[PDB]
Amino acid sequence: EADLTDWNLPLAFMKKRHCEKIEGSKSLAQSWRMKDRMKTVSVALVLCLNVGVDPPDVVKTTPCARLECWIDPLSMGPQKALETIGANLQKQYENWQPRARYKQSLDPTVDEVKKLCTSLRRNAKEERVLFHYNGHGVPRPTVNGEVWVFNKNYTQYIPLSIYDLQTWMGSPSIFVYDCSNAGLIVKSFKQFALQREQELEVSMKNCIQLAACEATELLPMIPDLPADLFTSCLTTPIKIALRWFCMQKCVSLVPGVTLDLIEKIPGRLNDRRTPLGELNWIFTAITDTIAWNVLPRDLFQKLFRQDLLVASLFRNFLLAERIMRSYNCTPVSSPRLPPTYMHAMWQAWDLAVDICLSQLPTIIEEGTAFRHSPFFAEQLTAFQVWLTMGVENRNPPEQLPIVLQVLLSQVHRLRALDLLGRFLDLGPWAVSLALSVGIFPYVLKLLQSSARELRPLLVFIWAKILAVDSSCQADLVKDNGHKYFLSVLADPYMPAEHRTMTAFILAVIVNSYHTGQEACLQGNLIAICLEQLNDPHPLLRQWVAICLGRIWQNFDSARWCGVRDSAHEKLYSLLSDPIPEVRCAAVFALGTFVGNSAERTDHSTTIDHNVAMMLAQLVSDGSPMVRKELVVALSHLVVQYESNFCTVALQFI
Amino acid sequence: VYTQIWRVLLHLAADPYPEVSDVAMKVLNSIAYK
Amino acid sequence: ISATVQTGFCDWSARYFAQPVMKIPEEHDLESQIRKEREWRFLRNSRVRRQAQQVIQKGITRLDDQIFLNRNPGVPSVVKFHPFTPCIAVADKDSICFWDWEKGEKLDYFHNGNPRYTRVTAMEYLNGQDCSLLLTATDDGAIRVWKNFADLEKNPEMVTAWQGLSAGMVVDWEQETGLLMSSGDVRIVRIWDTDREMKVQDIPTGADSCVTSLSCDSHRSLIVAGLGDGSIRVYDRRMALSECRVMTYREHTAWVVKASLQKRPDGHIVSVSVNGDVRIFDPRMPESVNVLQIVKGLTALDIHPQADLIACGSVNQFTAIYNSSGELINNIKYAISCLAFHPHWPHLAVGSNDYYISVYSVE
Repeated sequence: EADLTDWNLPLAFMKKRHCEKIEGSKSLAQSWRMKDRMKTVSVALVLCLNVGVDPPDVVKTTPCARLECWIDPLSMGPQKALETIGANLQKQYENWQPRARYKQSLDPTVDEVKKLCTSLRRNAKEERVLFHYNGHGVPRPTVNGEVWVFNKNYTQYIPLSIYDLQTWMGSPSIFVYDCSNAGLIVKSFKQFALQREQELEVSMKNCIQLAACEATELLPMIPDLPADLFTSCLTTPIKIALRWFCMQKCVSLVPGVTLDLIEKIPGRLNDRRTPLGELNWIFTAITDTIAWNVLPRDLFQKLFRQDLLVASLFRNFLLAERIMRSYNCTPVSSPRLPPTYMHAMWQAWDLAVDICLSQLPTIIEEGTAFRHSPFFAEQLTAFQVWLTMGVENRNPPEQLPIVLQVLLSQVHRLRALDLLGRFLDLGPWAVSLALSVGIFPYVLKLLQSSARELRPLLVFIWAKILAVDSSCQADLVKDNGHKYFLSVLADPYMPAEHRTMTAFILAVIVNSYHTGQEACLQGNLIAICLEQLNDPHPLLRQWVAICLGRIWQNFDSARWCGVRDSAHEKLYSLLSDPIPEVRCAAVFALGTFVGNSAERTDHSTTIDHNVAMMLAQLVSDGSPMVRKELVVALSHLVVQYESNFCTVALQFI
Repeated sequence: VYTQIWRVLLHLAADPYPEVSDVAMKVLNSIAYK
Repeated sequence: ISATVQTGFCDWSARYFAQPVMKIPEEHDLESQIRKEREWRFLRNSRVRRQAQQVIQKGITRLDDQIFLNRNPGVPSVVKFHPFTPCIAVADKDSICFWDWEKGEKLDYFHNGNPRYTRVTAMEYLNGQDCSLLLTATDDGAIRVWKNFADLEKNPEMVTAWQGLSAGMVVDWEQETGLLMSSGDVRIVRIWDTDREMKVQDIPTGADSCVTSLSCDSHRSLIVAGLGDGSIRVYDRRMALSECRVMTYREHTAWVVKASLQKRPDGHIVSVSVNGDVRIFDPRMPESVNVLQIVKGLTALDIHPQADLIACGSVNQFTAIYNSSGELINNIKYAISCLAFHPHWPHLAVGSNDYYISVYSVE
C-alpha cells in the first residue's frame, strides 16, 4: 500500500517554535508564602484546681473523676499535689513548645493574675501569649461574663470580669478555657470584643479561643476518664487516644488489650522507630490531613502553618472534638471549624491503632521485634493509584499532606520523592498546591543530604518548582543549595536529561538577580558550563548557553572570567549548530556578553569587534527566531557605542 | 566596524517576517534621534 | 533606555519545564482523534492516488470541459493544485486568491506583503499529504510560508519567512529529502535544509545568465536548472562542489520557460525555451534524443508527470496540448502565462492575460 510513504515523511515547519507563539507564560500570583511567623514566647498556667475542696455548684459523685494531669491529687496531700500538677502540666506543654517562659499561678488572687498577665504582656508585647485557665475547683462562670478565683484566705470565690481579664492581656493572645460552661466565656469574650469595637469609633481576629464545652453543656463525670479530659486531649493526645480506643465497643475485636497493657506500652514520643513514636507520627499525619481536606485553604494556613504551638493545639483539638462528642460534649473554638468528627480518615486511625497495639502482648511478654505499620506505605499506594488517572483537574488527593509527613523519615523517602515529582509534572496547578500545603522548607532541607540516590529526584523536583515560582531563587542562595546542584552539573555519570534540568535551575537562580550572579560566579559556574558545552544533547547545549549568558548579564566579573576562559571563542561553535534553538541561545549569550563592557580596557573593544563580526556572519539564517535575538544582541552593541554609531549614521546622510 | 554592523541591521530592517522588521526598526530609529 | 526591547525567548524556553514530560505524547496515542483524522486523510489520499492511476491506464481522452469561469482582480501569475484537498491557489502581483473548483466560490484573499517592484514567481505546497503549508518565494529573494489559507474558523497565518539568495526566483520542493533549492539572478543554487534552517551546500552554477527554471528528481540528486541563454546544466550534489557539474549541453538560445523533469527513474528533461522548440534530453546522454518545434512565439508551458501532455500556450489564444513524441491531441480555442496540471487528476488549469481562471477535466 501507499501509506508507509505518508507516515515516513518529515513535516517541515511543524514544531513547538512554529505552532506556539514565542512568548513567555504569565506568572500567576504566587500566594503560598507565609505572611509572618508567630512565636509563642511565654505561657500562663492559671490553675484553680482547689485540691481537696469540691465546688458547691456541682454535686460530685462519690467516685467522680480524680485524675488531674495524670496525677491523683488526693494521694499526695493537698498542697504538694497542687505544686506537682503545675510541674507536670509544664512538662506536658514543654513537649510541644519547649522554649517558652512558663509561669504557674496556683489558686491565684485577682492582683496575682493582674501582675502575671501584665508582666507576660510586657515581655512579648507584639507576640502571642498563652492563657490557660482550669476552673474545675471554682463555681461555673456567670452569664454576666465573669470567672471565679479565690481570696487571700481561700474563704470566698471572687469573680473576675472577662472584660478586665482581656484588658490586661494584649492583642496577640490565645485563650484556653477548661471548665464546665466554657461557652459562656467565649460568648461574653466576643461581646466585650464587639463592645470594644463600638467604643473604638467615638482585638477579635487576633484573639484565639478554645473551650472544652458549650455554655449549656457540663463536663463528664465518668470515673474511667480523667477529670482533666480537655487539657489531656490538647496536651497528651496519644495517651487519651489509646485509653479511649480501649473503651469503645471495637475492643471485642481485639481480646487481651486492657488499660494495663497501655500503661506499659514501650517507646517514646520522639523515636519514630519505636511503637509509641510510630503512633504519634501517624497521628500527626492523620490530623494534618483531616484539617487540609475539611478547612478552606485560607483558614488552614492561618492556624496550621503560621506557628507550631497553635497548629499543635488545633491538631489535638480535632481529637478532642471527636472524643468529647461521645459524651454529650461539644468543644468550642473562636474561629469556628466545620464538624470533622465524621471524617473518613478517623476510621483509618482506628485500624492504624488496632494493628500497632495488637502486637503489644508479643512485644511486652514474648519480646518480639516491633514490625512497623503499613500505614504510610498503603497511603503512598493510594496516592500512586490516584496519579494513574489523575490528569483531569478533579478533587485533589486526600493524601497530599501524608506525602509531606513521609519525607521526614528516610525509610520511605525515596518512594515519596519519586511520587512528588510525578505529581508536580501533571501541571503548574499541582505545583501551586504542593507549595500551598507547605512542601518547600522540607524539599529545601533535603538539599543538605548527601545520599546520591536523591540527586536525580531533587534536581527534578526543584526544576518544576522554580519553573512556577522563580522567587525561590532567594531561598536557594541563602542555604547554599546552589552547591548541591553544582556538584550534579559536574558529574559525567549523571544522565544528560537530569543535567539539563540542573542547567535550567541555575539559569533561574542567576536570572536578573545580582546576589545570585555574584554567588554562582564564585562557585565557578562558567568553567563548569564550558565543560558541558559540547555534549550530544541539544536541550543541554541550549540552556547551558542561556545560563552562560545570564551569569554575565550586567556583571563584569563574570565577563572577565569568561575572557580568561575565552568563552566567546568556544561559543562560536554553537553559531553553526543544527538545532535553531541552540543557535538562538548562542546568539543570546554572545549578546549579553558584549552588553556589559562598562568602558573596560582596550582589550574589550577588540574582543567586542571580534564577537561582532562572528555574529555579523549570522545574517543569512533561515530561522527568524534567531534573527530576532540577533537584533537584541546587536542592541547591546549599539548601547555600548551609542556615540560611535551616531558618527556612522550621520555620515551617509 | 560600525559601518558593517549598521549594514547588517539594514538587512534585519528589511525582513520578510514582520516581527523581526518591527523590532529592528525600533532599535534602528532609537539611534537616529541621539 | 525605554528603547531597550527584550524578547520572550528566554521565558518561552522555560515553559518547556512547565509542561508535562513523563507521559506519552499525543501523537503516539493510537486512539487519539488527531491520528484518526490523519489516518482518514491518508486513506483519502491513497484512494485519490489509486483512482487517478486507474484513469491513466484507460488512456487520456480529449479534454475540453470547462467546470467554471471566474474573474480575478489581478493577473494570474502562478498556479498550483493542492494534491488532495481541492484548493487552487492563484496568486496575483499584489494578492493570493484561493479559489475552488467544486463549490465554485472565493474562499480567501491575502496580501503577500512584497513591494510594488517584486512579483511572486514560484509557489509550492509543503506537506501536501497532511497539514499542508504554502511556501511563497518572492522574485527578489523573500521566501515565506502561509498556514490556514482556505479555512472556515481560522485566518491567514505566516509561519516563517527569510530572505533567500541575496526569471526572478525558482524553487523545487523535495518533500522526502526536506530540502529547498532557491535560485534566480544569482550564479548560485543554494539548498536550504528546512530541518536545520541553514544553507547546507552552495553549488556554483557556472553560468552567466539567470537560472530561469529548476527541477529535481526524487530519490536521487539530479538538480536540473534551465538558463536564460538557453543551456540546461545538471549538477549532482553527492560529489564535490567543483565536481558537482556533470553535463553542459546547449541547443537553444532563449529563456527556458519550463525545464521540467519527470519522476520516473527514466528521467527526461523536457525543456522548452521562448523559441518554443522541445528538445527531450537525458541525464546520461550528451545530446538530445527527440526534437520538436511547436509554436514560434511561446509564452508559457506546463507538463504533467503522470500524463505526458505538454500543455502549451499562445499569443493567439491557442492552447496546444501535445505529447512528448509530438502527436496532436487538442487545440483548445479560447499572454497565457500560467497553466497547471494536478499531481493526480488529469485536470489542466489555464490562465490567459485576461484575469480568467478555468479548470478542465477529461470527462
